Amino acid sequence: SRRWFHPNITGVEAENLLLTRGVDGSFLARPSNPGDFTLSVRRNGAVTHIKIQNTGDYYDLYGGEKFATLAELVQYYMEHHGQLKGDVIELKYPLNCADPTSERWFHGHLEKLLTEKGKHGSFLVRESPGDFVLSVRTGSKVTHVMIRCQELKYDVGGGERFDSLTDLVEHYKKNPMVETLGTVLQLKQPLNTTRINAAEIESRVRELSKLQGFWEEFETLQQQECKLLYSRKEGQRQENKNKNRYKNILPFDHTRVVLHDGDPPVSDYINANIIMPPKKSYIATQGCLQNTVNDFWRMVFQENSRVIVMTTKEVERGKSKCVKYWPDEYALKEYGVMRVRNVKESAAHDYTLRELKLSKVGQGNTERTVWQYHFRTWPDHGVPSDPGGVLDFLEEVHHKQESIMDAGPVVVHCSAGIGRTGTFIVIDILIDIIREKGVDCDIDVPKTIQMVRSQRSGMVQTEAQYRFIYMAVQHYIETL
Ligand SMILES: COc1cccc(-c2nnc3n(Cc4ccc(C(=O)N5CCC[C@H]5C(=O)O)cc4Cl)c(=O)c4ccccc4n23)c1O
Ligand SMILES: CC1(N)CCN(c2cnc(-c3cccc(Cl)c3Cl)c(N)n2)CC1
Repeated sequence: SRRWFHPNITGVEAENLLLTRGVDGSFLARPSNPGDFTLSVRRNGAVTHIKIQNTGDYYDLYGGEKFATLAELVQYYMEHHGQLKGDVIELKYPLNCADPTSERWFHGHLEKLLTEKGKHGSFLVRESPGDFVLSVRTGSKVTHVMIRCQELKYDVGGGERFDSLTDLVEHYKKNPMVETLGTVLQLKQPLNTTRINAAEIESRVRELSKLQGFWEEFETLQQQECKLLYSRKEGQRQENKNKNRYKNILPFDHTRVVLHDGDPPVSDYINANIIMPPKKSYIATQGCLQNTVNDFWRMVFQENSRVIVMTTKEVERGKSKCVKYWPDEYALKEYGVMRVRNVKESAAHDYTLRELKLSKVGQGNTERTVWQYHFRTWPDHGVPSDPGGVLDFLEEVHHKQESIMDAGPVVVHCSAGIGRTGTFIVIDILIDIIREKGVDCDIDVPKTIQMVRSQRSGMVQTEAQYRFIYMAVQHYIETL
């Protein structure tokens, strides 16, 4: 559960929530300078507020570490005590939020939708005078159950009195209401309201821009990240620790790229994950470290990748984001058992293309061209103000990949390999559907993102990137 995240509270409400309803060790997280977050913790009868910043690459906690998601941050600190501080700050008791705004089924002020979009077990909750309504589709019919709100507690007319709509919903999901004549009011899935027909994107973007709808949709997607805390054990191994750019941003074990090139102790690790929507696939990875450049080339060779997308400069804000893992133009280099030649560099307005020749030392017949698309103009913080640049680049990447018979996954990297990497990958997935199925196709932005996030932690980091994905898809349809 992610109940410790309160979307509509202020620092004062946070202080009062913790002081009157919490104990020492009680905590919550909340949004802010908008785009920022706060971890409010009770310690020795007083409330401490800790800043969490995210400009697009990772959640950066003051006096703490860098994380892929707020759920991974909270999971880590509740499990590993002494890491948050010079005195230590302990996260013991999540202070639960009763607000249903970030719930998939909660539709505030609202049968047409349930009849059109719904199926057996599709449900929603809307607001009635201070009471609520639970609308369910079964089959086929729609049944409305009234939700009474009496003294801050919710009930369906009898039985238990719930402290939140979430507790009521979860209860009647486990224990369904049965009608006298035998209809089981099964709450299988929330009604889908995010799937749109691609030709109607401008209309959805206009509605999401109204007071903003993008924030509510994004925060509801963020609330589902608690279902994605998959094991990341391999990345934690002692021998793998210095192979991670950020110690707490790790690849899921179930999708990590396993290296079999093996020099005969622990030669099978890279901080990278296969992303499936081979030739139609991606490898999402971090910017190389000096000690992972050989592993990077071993991955590229093994997976038969012919295209690399780099979405960072080597250096941003005087900080190294990715080592230069490729030779200078016309130069030849050996990176362990792999040999790379940089044949030619071509400079475009937003990017540089490097034509590389990769082969294994001692084996001539293993040579293949690897095209490196280096996007150089993405801002240091936030996202581009216009997506034309990104789209033109992605179009070029897509055509290069399409032209190469049996090419492996497209390798995509930035610094941590989750924010800009996730953004470019999601735009590419969505645009690919519009290529195949045409403008009369269905697209579901948060569905696509949730699917990518189950393959690598925190793919698509911010609300600014979320909105950029909608703008990029809108611009692609408008230029069709
Ligand atoms: C079914 O799901 C799962 C099944 C099995 C494993 C996991 C699992 N995978 N990763 C994590 N993490 C992240 C993490 C863990 C350790 C370190 C770390 O470097 N080490 C090693 C030396 C000291 C320690 C330390 O820094 O204190 C860094 C990170 Cl980021 C957690 O926090 C975590 C917390 C509660 C439960 C599982 C966790 N879990 C799992 O999710
Ligand atoms: C008004 C409201 N409270 C805010 C918007 N809203 C929704 C609904 N569903 C998703 C969704 C879709 C597919 C996968 C995943 Cl994981 C998610 Cl969470 C979403 N992001 N927002 C509807 C309710």
